[PDB]
Amino acid sequence: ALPEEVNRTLLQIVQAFASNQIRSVAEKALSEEWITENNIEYLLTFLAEQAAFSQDTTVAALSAVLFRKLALKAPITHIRKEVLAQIRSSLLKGFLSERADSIRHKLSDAIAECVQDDLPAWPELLQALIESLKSGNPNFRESSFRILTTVPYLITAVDINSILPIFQSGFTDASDNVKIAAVTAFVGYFKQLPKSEWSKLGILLPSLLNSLPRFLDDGKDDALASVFESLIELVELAPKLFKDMFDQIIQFTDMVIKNKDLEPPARTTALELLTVFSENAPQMCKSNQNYGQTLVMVTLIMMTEVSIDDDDAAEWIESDDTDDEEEVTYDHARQALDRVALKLGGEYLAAPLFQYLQQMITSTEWRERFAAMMALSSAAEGCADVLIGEIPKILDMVIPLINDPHPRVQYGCCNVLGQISTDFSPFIQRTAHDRILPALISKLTSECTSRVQTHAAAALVNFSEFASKDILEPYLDSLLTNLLVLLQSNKLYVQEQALTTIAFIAEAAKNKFIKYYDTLMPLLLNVLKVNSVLKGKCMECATLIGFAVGKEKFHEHSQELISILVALQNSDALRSYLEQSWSRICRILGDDFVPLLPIVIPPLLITAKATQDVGLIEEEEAANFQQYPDWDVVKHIAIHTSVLDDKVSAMELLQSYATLLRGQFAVYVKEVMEEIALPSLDFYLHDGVRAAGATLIPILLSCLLAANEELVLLWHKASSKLIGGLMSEPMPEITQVYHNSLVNGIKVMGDNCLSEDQLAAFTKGVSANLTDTYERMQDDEYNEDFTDEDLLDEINKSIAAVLKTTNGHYLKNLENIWPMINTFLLDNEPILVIFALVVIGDLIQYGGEQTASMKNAFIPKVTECLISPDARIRQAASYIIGVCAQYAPSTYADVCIPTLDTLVQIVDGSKLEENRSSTENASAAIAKILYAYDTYTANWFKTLPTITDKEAASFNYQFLSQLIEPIVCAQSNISAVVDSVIQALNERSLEGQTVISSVKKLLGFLDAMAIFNRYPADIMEKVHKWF
Amino acid sequence: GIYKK
Repeated sequence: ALPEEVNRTLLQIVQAFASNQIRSVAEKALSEEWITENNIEYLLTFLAEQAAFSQDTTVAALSAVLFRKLALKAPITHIRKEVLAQIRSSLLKGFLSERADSIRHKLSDAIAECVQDDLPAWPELLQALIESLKSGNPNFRESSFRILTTVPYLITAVDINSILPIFQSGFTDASDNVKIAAVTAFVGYFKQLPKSEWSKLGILLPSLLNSLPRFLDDGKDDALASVFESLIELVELAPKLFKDMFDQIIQFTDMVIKNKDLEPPARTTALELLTVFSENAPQMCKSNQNYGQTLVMVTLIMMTEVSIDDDDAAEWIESDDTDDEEEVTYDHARQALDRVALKLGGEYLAAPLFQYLQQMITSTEWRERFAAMMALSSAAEGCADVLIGEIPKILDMVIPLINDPHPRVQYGCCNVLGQISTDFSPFIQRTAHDRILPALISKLTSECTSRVQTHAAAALVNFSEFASKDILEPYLDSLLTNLLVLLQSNKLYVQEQALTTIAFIAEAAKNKFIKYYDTLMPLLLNVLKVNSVLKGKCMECATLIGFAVGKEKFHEHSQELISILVALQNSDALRSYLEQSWSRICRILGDDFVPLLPIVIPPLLITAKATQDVGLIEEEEAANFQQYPDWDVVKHIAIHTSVLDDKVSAMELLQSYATLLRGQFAVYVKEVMEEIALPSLDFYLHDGVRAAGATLIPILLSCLLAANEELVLLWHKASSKLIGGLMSEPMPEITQVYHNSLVNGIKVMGDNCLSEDQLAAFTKGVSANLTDTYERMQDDEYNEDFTDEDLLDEINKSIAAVLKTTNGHYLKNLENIWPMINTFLLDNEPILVIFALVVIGDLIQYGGEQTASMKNAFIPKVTECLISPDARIRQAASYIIGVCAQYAPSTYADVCIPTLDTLVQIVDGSKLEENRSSTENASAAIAKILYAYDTYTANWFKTLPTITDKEAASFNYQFLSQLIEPIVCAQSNISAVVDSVIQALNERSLEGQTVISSVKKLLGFLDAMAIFNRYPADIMEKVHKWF
Repeated sequence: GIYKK
């Protein structure tokens, strides 16, 4: 179908592809001469013909791959129909001919690029696919399923009564490959098509599940694991599809995991399938107690699979304190029980867990005593809600094992004590320190093996983190004397841990550590003056100690310590310890650090200026790059993540330096702003970099301010790029930071910091964020969002901040988004309602009584919201009613006092932590109506005190100050009057010196002192500094 | 210290 002149040219080019001189003369010719609007048709026709008919493996394979790549970007839509027909028929004829397996796979991928909505129907393929699925050649059946995987719309095109038995045949096919293909294509259907199409194939799930036992019979464990991996994807998509046969799939995975003659992939995948149900259908897992029973049982079984053919754990005692990467099932079981526990809670999991725990701790199989410990460790956080009250029993179980004959069981017991010290904190620190500390300290002796000593030491880090200095003080000497011994170990990882443990004990001990400084600091210096990590940890310990004891004590060794830092710095995990130590020294020395900036900042400036580092890569070289954790890929794009992670790290340090040194950091602000902060916003392939750039902007500005054309110019530049990001930023979480960064920027720059160009572009940004938020939330048979509540919470802030800096002028610009706002107000979902209510509350403050245009548009919805079951909605509503009578008295007269009845009702589970906030706003709103325009004033009084909402408390008490300066004055409510004030002051909600001498006037008209006989010593001393 | 994987 091609001129022989063209064939030989292109054949030379494609053959040239596998050979650099001959090679890229060819791909330059391909890229510049043949991928053109005049040659693309010829080029596609050629490659299709080569892949279909060439008997050279290489050329056929290459052409099929090239065709796939090129058919996309042409795109196939703009190809003349008569060549598309030519390309289709030849690909199809090549597919139905005699080809190698891999080539038919590539033919399949090529064919798939010739199927589309846009494109003319291709009934020849559909007919070809159906006859191919019935073939005796597995590769024909496999390739057909593969095509249906790429283009699952085709499953719709075929008559249902043909496609269904095809899949049922596929699930039970004699070939493993075909089966895996069938399962992949089946799940792929749900991956690509709308949910309204799912019920067409959903009925095939029991057929699939019934096919699974066959894999165990044939001993096909790896094919089973592949099928599990597809089923796991299906559980994330349509968990409820598994409802009716939940028991059998639960019992099947149980059966697979218990069969420990199988290779790990079958059993780890099986466990993941179990696990994933808890993450996608928890109500379903909870409604069936056979699930939890099975999940607990099998994870426990797998956690016993440690130190196989090594009962002494000799290999474990001799190795360092890292994980054995070979104990795969053990590790998988730990993470699994953790994930499920976090999803289902202790009310469901604790009982079946402890049924086994009771039993396993007593076994002679040390591996089961070990496994019991690790299992409790994994489930503790997620079962915390329950286990936090069963804490002496847990310790009664665990603590006796701390001297188990087997050192790996001891280790396990140290693990639990450490783990629950985190998960049950701070309550376990306050109530079990007399048991946990002596148990851990006892394992520090050189009687125990290195591994147990070290892990006991690690557990002490966990405990310390939430133990107050007063709790630790009587244990400090014992702790340290022991740790000093660990410090003299010949085993490096023991020393390293000892240092870290001392450090974080010191951090918790604070000024209680001062008496230990003299004994420790020399031992540290000797370590440093002599193994990179050791020094890094030793430098960390030294500076954490320094921060604990304070500047004065630290000054005894600071300059020597600094000189050693300098030596270490200018001589990869070490660099992180050093950077953090520098930053901690800055916290300690305060302003005295400033001469050290020329040493500390330039390394950071380099790392923080890192460019995004991205190489656009081919689809084959895609996974190839992602083996390494420091690289990720998402045309295809290879990003170097760690380089950008370190970019964020450096920016975070620059942040803290800027924050600590304030004005002393001004000299860097311009550079950091223009070269680092602002460019970071354009980093569209790394979320963290963008957020770090944003948070940096207000803190940079405050530095320069504290120490002007520069300041104003940089703010104009930074605000504009922030504002400009609101309409481009796809990530809602990042969007929130931008608004928050604008609030703080505005707060720094002050009054009228925005031009009305910016005020306009800000409004377009807000509307775009609101529009996209609405659509994302406007979205069951198959299935059972705080990120967006938070975004809307800061949009409230920025609008409020912008209103304040414009001193009202932004009312004009906000007019254009009220239809958006109004939609939100009436909407079902409380999140959108709360947002709107807060906005309207801010509007009236600057737009009362400018808002008569809006009055009857929101008040009908506001008055409903008053009685709403959601406290958040009542509060925001009560506030609006209140601010109506405060800033727009006469425009809202006909509304405020009719609602004065409802406020008196809502005002009375009201005085309770959950809704204490809501009822104080209503209390405030009542006080506002009473002020603006009399049984109500006495009703409002016993809503006092106001102790949570500060804005609300502020008004209520100088309404109280003005009511006197009737029912409040004289009388015998004088003890309730005073106490109403004392409570607000003491609770730090009340601004009140207005009211204090209003009270002092009343006490003069009397018995005066006896009113304070109620209050204890600590509150009385505050009273005396008050009156 | 002690963490979960």
